[PDB]
Amino acid sequence: MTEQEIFEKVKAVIADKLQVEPEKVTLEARFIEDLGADSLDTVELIMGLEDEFGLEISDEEAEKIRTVKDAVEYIKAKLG
Repeated sequence: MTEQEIFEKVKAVIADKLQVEPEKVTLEARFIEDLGADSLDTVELIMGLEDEFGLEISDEEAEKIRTVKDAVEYIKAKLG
């Protein structure tokens, strides 16, 4: 997958799980400060990424993904 295609899929997952318009899910957006994610949203977002990409993100790694960019970069690195 290209980084662009990963971004598009990540954006879709975030829009769904955090209930925000796709337009607000920019590359630098912070899940908490910019998208208002609460505790339930945080776990739903991680699981959403795991379901969409078929990967496993450890609780440790998850705690480190703060922005859309962090998610995209993490996924692109894992997938190849």
